[PDB]
Amino acid sequence: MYPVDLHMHTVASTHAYSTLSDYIAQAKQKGIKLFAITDHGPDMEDAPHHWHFINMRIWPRVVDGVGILRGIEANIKNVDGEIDCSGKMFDSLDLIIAGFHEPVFAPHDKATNTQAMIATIASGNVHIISHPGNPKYEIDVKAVAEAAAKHQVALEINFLHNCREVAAAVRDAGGWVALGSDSHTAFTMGEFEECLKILDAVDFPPERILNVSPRRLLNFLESRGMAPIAEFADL
Amino acid sequence: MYPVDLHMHTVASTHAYSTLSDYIAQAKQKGIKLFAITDHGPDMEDAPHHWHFINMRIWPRVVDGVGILRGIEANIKNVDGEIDCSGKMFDSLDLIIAGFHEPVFAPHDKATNTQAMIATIASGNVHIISHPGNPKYEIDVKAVAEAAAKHQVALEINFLHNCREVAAAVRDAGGWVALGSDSHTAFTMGEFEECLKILDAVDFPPERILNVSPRRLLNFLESRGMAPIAEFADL
Amino acid sequence: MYPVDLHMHTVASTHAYSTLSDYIAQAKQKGIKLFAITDHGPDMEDAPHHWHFINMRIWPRVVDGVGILRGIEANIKNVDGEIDCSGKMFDSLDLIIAGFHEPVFAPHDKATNTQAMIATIASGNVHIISHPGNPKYEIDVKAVAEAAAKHQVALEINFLHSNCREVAAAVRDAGGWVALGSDSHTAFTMGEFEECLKILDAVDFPPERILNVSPRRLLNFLESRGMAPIAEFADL
Ligand SMILES: [Zn+2]
Ligand SMILES: [Zn+2]
Ligand SMILES: [Zn+2]
Ligand SMILES: [Zn+2]
Ligand SMILES: [Zn+2]
Ligand SMILES: [Zn+2]
Ligand SMILES: [Zn+2]
Ligand SMILES: [Zn+2]
Ligand SMILES: [Zn+2]
Repeated sequence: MYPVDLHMHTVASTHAYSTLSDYIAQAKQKGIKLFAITDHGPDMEDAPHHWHFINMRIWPRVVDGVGILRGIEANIKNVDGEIDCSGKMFDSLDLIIAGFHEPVFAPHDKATNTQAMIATIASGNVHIISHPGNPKYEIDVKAVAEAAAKHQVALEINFLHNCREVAAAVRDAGGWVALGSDSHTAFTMGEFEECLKILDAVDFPPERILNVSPRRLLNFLESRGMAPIAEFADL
Repeated sequence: MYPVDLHMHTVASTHAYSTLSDYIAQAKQKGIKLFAITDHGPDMEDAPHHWHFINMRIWPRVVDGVGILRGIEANIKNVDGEIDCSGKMFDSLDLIIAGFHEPVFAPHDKATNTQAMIATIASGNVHIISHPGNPKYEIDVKAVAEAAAKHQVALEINFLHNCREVAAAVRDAGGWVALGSDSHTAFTMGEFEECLKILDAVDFPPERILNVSPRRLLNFLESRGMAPIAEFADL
Repeated sequence: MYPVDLHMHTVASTHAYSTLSDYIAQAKQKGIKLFAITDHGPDMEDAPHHWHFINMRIWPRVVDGVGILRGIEANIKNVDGEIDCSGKMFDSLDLIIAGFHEPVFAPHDKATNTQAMIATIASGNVHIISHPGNPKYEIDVKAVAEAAAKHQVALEINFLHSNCREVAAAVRDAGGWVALGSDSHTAFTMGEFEECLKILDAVDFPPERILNVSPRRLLNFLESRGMAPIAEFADL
């Protein structure tokens, strides 16, 4: 179940401990068929240089049968919904996640957090919002889910950095959910058991979970304007 | 012999070249049953962010049968025996090694060094003093061995950064020795054949070498205040 | 063919993604018998600390039958041909590559770039000039190739960082060496020099002046430049 994991971090931050090759190896063993590396965007503390993201265009697409997406976990910078990902960085990347992390955007009033998150969602630049359920950052969950559904952004169901409320808001707003391990070692790759239970409780519809198959996720990215990746044709 | 290595460094410093996964693979190959990663403390040049240590809490305890300890090689900060390890770092770690490294504590007058080391030993915060037999830092030795025995701190017998003196001296003072490779690649993991023969030179008592077994070392840590690690119970 | 690759980068830069062990494993799989790690010199952005280079002296020489050279891709710093490699770094390293990279030396007038590159060559401190064919740094290719032959420096035949026929033909006539280098930033492209090869043959480049044909040829070149012989490689 869910042979896709979309959110993890490499030694590019010292607070992560696994490399691209560790992740490929763990994917192969666990039967994960498609994954994305999404290192923290460069404005954060302990994050890689922006070249880290631009040079991901060099990576192989398929290794040991495992498909590899080039991603970022960009940081929401302001209430205008700007993130620390440049045009050149976008050009090299397949997957844009964005979230709140305190060095870049300190938690503020509910209206502030909400406006920034919705402005990021409305920018058309991001595919997934990471850990929107984080109690550190209070938000209007319903207003966020409705914007995410309108602009076709997935909300993550997801340490160093509200399961039911988000899952139920997405359920009713009609949006996508993305499962992500936020792995900082390859050992938790693809492990998102903690929420699966809640999703079943709130009767979240299986059809709106991106992680169900490589093709469902790739189709979603293509619906968002991504050119088809020919190497993933047999996934 | 000595299936425990307690002092090694990962790519969290650019002057080291191996990852957690490299150390695991090597441990498996060399029959090492328990090991600790002890990356340089954050005040040192070319050392990781403090989050590198806090986030070690996420690591698996046992991989491929090998136990994994979360450590630091802290740098002695000042004559008050302070080290560059915060309380939040402590909370995340099992093993606290500390030692003199030039960028942080420029070697000074004997008395400065000693006030400093014997005071680190006396802080109760430290488990092992790394390469105390290093000529770049002169210290009252017989005396350091006597404080180490008094305070239950092991002295390492041990590039970029006297064996007999320490070995004979710890022998007579009644304290513990800890063997540590100070590996900066996984290739030298578990290799301390150099000082060892100087140990059989002073007829060092077999029962005061921590590395003889995982349980011996783990009981030592527990005696120093560490809660028992449930996953190592069968080690 | 070309069981030697001399130019590649590890996670010591975040714009690279592979470790020493990843390169070892790939060399074995690809039949590479000798390779060098040549991380970006410390003056560049996103480059390691200088200790990254000094401490390479601890590396094993041969792992699983593959020989490992300790290198640097140093940055040309100025028109005096200085590079960001210290005496203590030189003492730890086997192989010295140097090249232009934006943050350290900005592309300037053809004569500036030329003077800087030739002075580096003429320093005697360098074995190989990396991607001299880079269109971002206009040079007098003939004057460079002639300096390189005089001072026994190899020119590389060669995204982020990022004339191939013009370099090879200049080296051909000047009578110098060429070195092949993948400039890998993951181990997946290790030993991969397909692109320029057809053009080397197109210009009748003499194969006897390609360093990479065998480990011994490359090692003999380094010894010729003053490197004490590496005992552990005696059988390569
Ligand atoms: Zn993180
Ligand atoms: Zn995050
Ligand atoms: Zn994350
Ligand atoms: Zn070190
Ligand atoms: Zn040390
Ligand atoms: Zn150390
Ligand atoms: Zn590079
Ligand atoms: Zn270069
Ligand atoms: Zn390079």
